[PDB]
Amino acid sequence: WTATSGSCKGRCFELQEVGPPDCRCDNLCKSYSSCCHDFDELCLKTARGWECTKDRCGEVRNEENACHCSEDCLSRGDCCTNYQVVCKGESHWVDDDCEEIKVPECPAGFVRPPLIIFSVDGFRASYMKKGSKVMPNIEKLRSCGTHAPYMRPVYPTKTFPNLYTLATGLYPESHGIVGNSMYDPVFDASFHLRGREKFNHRWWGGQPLWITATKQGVRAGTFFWSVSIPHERRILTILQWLSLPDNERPSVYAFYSEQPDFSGHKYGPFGPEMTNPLREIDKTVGQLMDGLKQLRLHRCVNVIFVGDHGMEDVTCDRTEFLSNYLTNVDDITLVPGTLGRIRAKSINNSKYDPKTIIAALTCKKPDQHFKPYMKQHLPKRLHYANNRRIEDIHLLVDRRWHVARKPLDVYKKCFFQGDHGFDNKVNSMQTVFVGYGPTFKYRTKVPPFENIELYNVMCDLLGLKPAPNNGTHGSLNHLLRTNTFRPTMPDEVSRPNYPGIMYLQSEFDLGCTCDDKVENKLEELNKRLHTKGSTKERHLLYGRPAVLYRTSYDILYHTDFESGYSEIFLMPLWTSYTISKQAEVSSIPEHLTNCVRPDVRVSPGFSQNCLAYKNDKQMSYGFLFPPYLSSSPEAKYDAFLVTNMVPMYPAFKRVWAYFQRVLVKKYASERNGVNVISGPIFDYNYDGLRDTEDEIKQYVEGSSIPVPTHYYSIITSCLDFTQPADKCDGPLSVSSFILPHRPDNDESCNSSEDESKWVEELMKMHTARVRDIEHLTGLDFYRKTSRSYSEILTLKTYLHTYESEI
Ligand SMILES: *[C@@H]1O[C@H](CO)[C@@H](O[C@@H]2O[C@H](CO)[C@@H](O[C@@H]3O[C@H](CO[C@H]4O[C@H](CO)[C@@H](O)[C@H](O[C@H]5O[C@H](CO)[C@@H](O)[C@H](O)[C@@H]5O[C@H]5O[C@H](CO)[C@@H](O)[C@H](O)[C@@H]5O)[C@@H]4O)[C@@H](O)[C@H](O[C@H]4O[C@H](CO)[C@@H](O)[C@H](O)[C@@H]4O[C@H]4O[C@H](CO)[C@@H](O)[C@H](O)[C@@H]4O)[C@@H]3O)[C@H](O)[C@H]2NC(C)=O)[C@H](O)[C@H]1NC(C)=O
Ligand SMILES: O=C(OCc1ccc(OC(F)(F)F)cc1)N1C[C@@H]2CN(C(=O)[C@@H]3CCc4[nH]nnc4C3)C[C@H]2C1
Ligand SMILES: [Ca+2]
Ligand SMILES: [Cl-]
Ligand code: NA
Ligand code: NA
Ligand SMILES: [Zn+2]
Repeated sequence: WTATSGSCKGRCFELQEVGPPDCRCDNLCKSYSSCCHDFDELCLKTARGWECTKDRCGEVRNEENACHCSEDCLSRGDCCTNYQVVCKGESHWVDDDCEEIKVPECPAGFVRPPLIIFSVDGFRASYMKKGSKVMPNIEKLRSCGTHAPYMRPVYPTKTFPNLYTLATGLYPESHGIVGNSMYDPVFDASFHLRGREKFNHRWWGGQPLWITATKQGVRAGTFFWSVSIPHERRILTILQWLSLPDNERPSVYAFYSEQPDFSGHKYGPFGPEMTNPLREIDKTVGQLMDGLKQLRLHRCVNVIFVGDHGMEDVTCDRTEFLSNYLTNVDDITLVPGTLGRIRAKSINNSKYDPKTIIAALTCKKPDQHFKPYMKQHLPKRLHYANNRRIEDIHLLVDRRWHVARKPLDVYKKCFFQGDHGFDNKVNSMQTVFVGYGPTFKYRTKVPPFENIELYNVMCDLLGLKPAPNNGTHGSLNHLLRTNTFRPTMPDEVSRPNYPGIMYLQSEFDLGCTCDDKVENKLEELNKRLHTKGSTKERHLLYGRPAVLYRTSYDILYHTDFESGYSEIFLMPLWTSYTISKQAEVSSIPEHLTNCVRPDVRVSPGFSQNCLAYKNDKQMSYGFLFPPYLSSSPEAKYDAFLVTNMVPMYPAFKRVWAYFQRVLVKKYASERNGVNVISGPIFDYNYDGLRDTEDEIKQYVEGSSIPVPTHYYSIITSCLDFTQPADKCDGPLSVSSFILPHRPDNDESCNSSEDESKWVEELMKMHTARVRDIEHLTGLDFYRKTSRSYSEILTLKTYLHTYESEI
């Protein structure tokens, strides 16, 4: 109960919340039905509207008015935003030339430039260009400030997961808001867009910007705004707050608009009805900037204009129904729409089996517009598994489509023409970023980046130490005039061994065989040099990766490749090699088909053996450096060493062989040479982090050879492709992947066809950031370049999406 007998007089939009004194006056009391009786009268005044008029100029103060045009309004800080324009002959901010803001120009007593985050729901990246004619204030922020062509949201591309990612720098799986609708089995509680439960503190993990600020002595305005408070009032409140005394004034503020998302849902992303919402948003930005200009704060405040996600065309007729696939449809619960999450309707149902469900949903229709996954098999780049609120069974839905449980759910819930929530690499889901102010750069375009990076930057903008998060701090230094964060490269934890020839052939009883025993001082001194590392400068272009955890490993040198070989995991952690544009593909000779050779630098006890592979009817083996790309017939023997071998399912060998035999050479030709680092990944607990030895759930039968969950490759070349990969003077170009190591190709519906028809599509889906691979391997790449460390960090966060231009 709320005894709302108290008063909001002098308390409107109070920053500090109240419990004991019964009545509340903050922009959140509406959501609790706990506002003072006089809240509306005192705090939501509307009289005379939102703009000054010529006749209102100089008027006597009338406290009933929504905003003021009297002479005293400026010092009081409550003028209508157009006051100086209408009454004092000033120009609107949008009509002023832009001028570089080299330094904050703030009133006396401002300790730091304030930050205002202007966030817009459903603001698709392409609106910046397509709506540019009707959005002059936003176009000025964009062209005069720092802007990306687009910003990548997190999956799912829903409002709460994204806004809370912006606030925390965390993947949804870590912050816990993994959808707009959620069931937590530990609390036995449901989170819904509508209602009370979403306000419970237990849903919201990590440390959002406002708590980071408060704990470090920096005051914050409220982030959440009640839906019925009009945008003009939201603006005027922020402007009022900015006029508070030094000791009370917040340094960080948030505005939120329900538009253009609200209209996009009803009309689609480019419905003709979409022009007006874009116009209204721009008008709100104008009121803010005019308002700042009035307060002499328009060259003081840093302003971020940011979206949560974009918007796609989706209509009722484009719905797949699980009732068309399952006979058991009433035994499951589905979280429906632009993603699917399935669990058992009842945890008492012993007959429920996720395996039969997955099978019944796999490639059953010609043009199936969703694909089923166990969550740990979803593309690693989505970081969407490590939370008990994410159901084991997930459906990735094609863009433009919906999944539902049965037709009644869709016609007894066509209204909507737009939706969002799809895979975060989908172009229509891309959103916006503009930064404008003394701390951002002037007239600067930056490459697209992910929204997980912004928390760190907002901390930099406010002088805060960020809480631990999923951004890569420093990777956005190129957005900033000053306040850059300059990290040091992490220290290597394990130094490598450099073994020479220590074992005789006969010491190895591995059950391996090779027709290699066919016999010169010219080329024998030459091969010893290669084994000492004489070609290493060619195949290790960016220095060796640092191992950031305690382990035992060897560096192994060869003519065509170098590797860091793990004595603990009995395989390389990484294998590095350069393939030039002129390089040639050769076949595996007949006498070498099933050849595996003991490596005389590495003990039998730290080697794989062929007998385990023979015994394991499910498991076969592949090579990290591809024999097909050896530089000569003599060098090819190196690719058959037991230390270059890794466990592979025959189904995965089809993918891997096509990558190695076909695609590497294709990249080398397209990119003017490529450097490749490949290796295994072990993530059995699907937390996105390197497993320790005691977390491994599968070994090659009868052995201690651990089975990877994934294979990565990092493919680097010169950004200026007129320069060969191995002779590059400037910035680099990278694409990488994390392929799931699976015993079937059920993921690829076209897989009974030639690899040329399905493998590259699989790899595109499993595209990855170098940073994703770092977390997963405990390695740190690009240690020795001539490039700035921040530039390298940006490169490590790059994701090659394979979407056409936005
Ligand atoms: C993205 O960035 C984030 C942030 O950096 C990374 O997440 C971190 O990963 C760390 C490494 O795994 C993890 O560290 C653990 O912390 C445990 C204590 O955690 C609590 O306290 C912190 C600090 O305030 C808080 O942040 C946590 O909040 C989590 O949990 C609450 C629920 O209570 C959620 O509301 C919240 O959203 C968040 O959940 C997320 O993380 C947890 C895991 O912590 C997941 O379960 C959730 O699904 C969700 O993803 C907590 O309130 C601490 O107990 C751990 O220590 C164990 O393991 C170490 C290994 O070194 C071992 O030495 C210890 O002995 C201990 O083991 C003991 O417990 C085991 C399990 O109970 C048991 O099996 C053993 O036998 C032992 O008895 C560990 O140090 C850190 O918590 C999170 N932080 C966050 C915010 O998520 C993330 O890795 C990044 N992602 C990528 C891909 O890079
Ligand atoms: O005012 C706000 O957000 C400020 C902010 C800015 C930047 C942020 O990020 C950063 F901190 F980084 F700046 C975070 C928050 N919000 C965001 C909420 C999303 N929302 C909803 O989704 C409704 C839920 C109740 C409901 N019932 N039926 N339909 C709904 C939909 C209500 C909005 C009010
Ligand atoms: Ca792991
Ligand atoms: Cl959801
Ligand atoms: Na086998
Ligand atoms: Na298939
Ligand atoms: Zn929406």
